[PDB]
Amino acid sequence: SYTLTPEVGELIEKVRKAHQETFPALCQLGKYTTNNSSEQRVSLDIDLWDKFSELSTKCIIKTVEFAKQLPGFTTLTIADQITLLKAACLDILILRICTRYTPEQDTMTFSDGLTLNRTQMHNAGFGPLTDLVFAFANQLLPLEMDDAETGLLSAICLICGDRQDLEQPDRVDMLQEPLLEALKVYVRKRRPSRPHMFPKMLMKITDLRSISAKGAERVITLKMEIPGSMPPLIQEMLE
Amino acid sequence: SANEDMPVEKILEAELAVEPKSPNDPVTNICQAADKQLFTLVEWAKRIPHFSELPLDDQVILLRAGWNELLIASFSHRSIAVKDGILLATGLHVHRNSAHSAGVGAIFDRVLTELVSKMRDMQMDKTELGCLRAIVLFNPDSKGLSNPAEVEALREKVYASLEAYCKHKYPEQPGRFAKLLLRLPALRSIGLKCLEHLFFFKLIGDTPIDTFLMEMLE
Amino acid sequence: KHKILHRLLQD
Ligand SMILES: CCCOc1cc2c(cc1\C(C)=C/C=C/C(C)=C/C(=O)O)C(C)(C)CCC2(C)C
Ligand SMILES: CC1=C(/C=C/C(C)=C/C=C/C(C)=C/C(=O)O)C(C)(C)CCC1
Repeated sequence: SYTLTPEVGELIEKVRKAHQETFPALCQLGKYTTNNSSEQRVSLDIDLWDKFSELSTKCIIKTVEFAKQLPGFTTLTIADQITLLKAACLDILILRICTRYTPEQDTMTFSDGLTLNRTQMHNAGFGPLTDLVFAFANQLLPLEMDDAETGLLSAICLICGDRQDLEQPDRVDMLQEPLLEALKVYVRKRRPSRPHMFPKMLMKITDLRSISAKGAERVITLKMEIPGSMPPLIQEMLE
Repeated sequence: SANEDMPVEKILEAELAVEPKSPNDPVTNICQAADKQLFTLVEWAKRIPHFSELPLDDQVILLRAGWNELLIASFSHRSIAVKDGILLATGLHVHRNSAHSAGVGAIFDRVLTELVSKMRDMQMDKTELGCLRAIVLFNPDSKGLSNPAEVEALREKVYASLEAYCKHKYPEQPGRFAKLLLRLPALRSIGLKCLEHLFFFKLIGDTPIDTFLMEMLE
Repeated sequence: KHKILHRLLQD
């Protein structure tokens, strides 16, 4: 059956609106690339790192904008809101960028339209994570995720009562329940012949967390490699 | 039906059939209990429906890939009623302050708060634990698997049985199936860090116990 | 700290 309750349907629409408005789809986007450093892999290309660090700062700003529109998030303590965002930041950035992947040309497209190939992605800052992220993006395609599912999955990672240094974890748990429910029925309302899409989709979070964990370490190695410092917002977020 | 394809009854038997019945340092005790449960792990896998039907090479690969997470999950759930500690298969206990003194308090705390406590605060039963370990067992993403397709199928069978079991035994909790699956992230993360510790133990090819020098002179 | 973060959250 999989009927969509008005209460659930509204939640699903809030999340999708939140994702679309803070993260344009790959198709609804004019693209552009560059020429520099698209040849061979290198420890780090400054010109690219600069451009990439800017887009990251902006997408983090957007990530917060996305969070604030989520039901109940604003009603959390500031300390908890900040603890959640810092913990899920990479989870969401990776999940997002991985939905900007075009298989044929083997590229990732950022929000300004900038489209980088695997090599440039590596030279921009990803480095050791480049192959993990691209592999993950390839594991996503079979799921045929839309804006709503990509949104719910993001919110589910964000609203996680299983984060350390929280002061009201139980209330974060209650907030996540509807998100998990809305996802279950929505995922199956679209793929009624395959109910296994819900757990499979959910389990991709396990993999996401590991890549994200590697990400936190890459921030440390980059902070060593780069000339200047990390942009203030990056620093506040991952340090 | 869903349960007749991967019965939770069978899985419960596997879990119960492997359930067992402090001089040295904490770590050595953990290693002592770990070795013991490795002897039994294979017998547990065989008791898991449709596992023996897989290529012998794929069985090896699956066990090689998940032996750590599988065991950690077991003693974690076994340590539900224990306060700030864990109960080993050897019968010995390892208290929180003990782990810290041995220099593994950080990861031991993750196990207590993210595994043991979460299992207790939702009242995870042996059957649900058995299914989660079965899911961890049937890991399609394992490197070298000849047929990842059949493995994915077995896991998805466990998905259906577990979800059916939850709806059946916990009607008032619509999102219990998902709340259970969300324990796997922590288990996976904790499992990796655990392996980072025993890195030198894994990659070994010199001369331990300093028997190298003992001979270098005589 | 979180100066910037607080700004984004206070809106
Ligand atoms: C194998 C050699 C390192 O194995 C381990 C070492 C450690 C851990 C787990 C394991 C594993 C993989 C299994 C433990 C199984 C037990 C103890 C089962 C049981 O009793 O029924 C935890 C407790 C997570 C943290 C502390 C250290 C790093 C010492
Ligand atoms: C933050 C950051 C990292 C991760 C980058 C990611 C994953 C952000 C995605 C940007 C997007 C998705 C922008 C856009 O949409 O324009 C790494 C690990 C390199 C360490 C340096 C700082």
